[PDB]
Amino acid sequence: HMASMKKKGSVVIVGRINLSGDTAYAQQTRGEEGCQETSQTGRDKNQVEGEVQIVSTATQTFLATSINGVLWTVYHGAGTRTIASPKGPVTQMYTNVDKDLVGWQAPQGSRSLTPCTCGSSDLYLVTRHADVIPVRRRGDSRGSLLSPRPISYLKGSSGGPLLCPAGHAVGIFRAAVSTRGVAKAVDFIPVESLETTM
Ligand SMILES: COc1ccc2nc(C)c(O[C@@H]3C[C@H]4C(=O)N[C@]5(C(=O)NS(=O)(=O)C6(C)CC6)C[C@H]5/C=C\CCCCC[C@H](NC(=O)OC5CC(F)(F)C5)C(=O)N4C3)nc2c1
Ligand SMILES: [Zn+2]
Repeated sequence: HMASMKKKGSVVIVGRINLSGDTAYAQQTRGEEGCQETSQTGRDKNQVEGEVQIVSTATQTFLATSINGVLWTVYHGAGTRTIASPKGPVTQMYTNVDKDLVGWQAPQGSRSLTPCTCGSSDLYLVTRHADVIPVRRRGDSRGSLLSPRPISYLKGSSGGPLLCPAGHAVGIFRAAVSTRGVAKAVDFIPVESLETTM
């Protein structure tokens, strides 16, 4: 019935990948209970830091990456959802289901990566567990893992960054190419698609 139709909650920042120092490690900033509450209200007073956020809905968890003042993530994680923020839910600034890409204004306190201009093919994928995985670029939107891994190790890292040697954003992790459950290559949204959308 119309009176009973419910609302999907907002995406919620529940942690971050710390790349500040010499060692990368994940930090959680909100537990499940607070996450559920924050997703319903859309009101998130937590301080935000860093470039790579860990984000969750009521049913999924993935990553979000700030590039040039926009917090980017994948449509198959976020859908058309708002993101929780100190002033309430924030509507998506970008939505492209054809690229599996969405974006919101980057939260106050976040740091943005700058798009890569090096043209280098030696990349590094950052996972939700703060693993930094060497990836060789194989195409506009493909890269091969130098050391293959079960897909289990990549699950939940969509929306994370592929970086160049200089630490620039090369793309947003979108999908894993696997055979027999072993991930051999990754599919990603090139940063140029982002720069075009912007
Ligand atoms: C509904 O609207 C839309 C619109 C456009 C969409 N466009 C894409 C490409 C897509 O793909 C889905 C989701 C994605 C995925 O699971 N992404 C990662 C992830 O972690 N998600 S996640 O965080 O856990 C989660 C669900 C958000 C919470 C990183 C991968 C890690 C492990 C996956 C293993 C099993 C899956 C292997 C699979 N493989 C593959 O499809 O490869 C091919 C794409 C190609 F290049 F053509 C070849 C794969 O990767 N996906 C399947 N859904 C779309 C949906
Ligand atoms: Zn670069």
